[PDB]
Amino acid sequence: KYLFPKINETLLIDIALGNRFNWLAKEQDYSEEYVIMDTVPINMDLS
Amino acid sequence: KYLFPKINETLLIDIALGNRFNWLAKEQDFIGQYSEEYVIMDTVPINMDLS
Repeated sequence: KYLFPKINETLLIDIALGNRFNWLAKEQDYSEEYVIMDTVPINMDLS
Repeated sequence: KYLFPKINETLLIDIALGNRFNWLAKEQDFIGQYSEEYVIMDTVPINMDLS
């Protein structure tokens, strides 16, 4: 009835976690970009 | 606030203790139950009177 209670193991259950998107990893150091509007060809009415 | 109290060691201090009389330790063989000893009383002489 007089001993201190003897602890013996802690563990820290731990797992890492993921992304499922890390093949989009683009590094760098407003930003914009652009595209061309279509120009369909034409009837050569040479008159 | 959520961990068990870890103790690290215990000691058990203990020292053996003597008797200071072990040169008196005579040894029997554990047979019989009575021992006995006896001396003779002293008896001084007398003057011898021939009457």
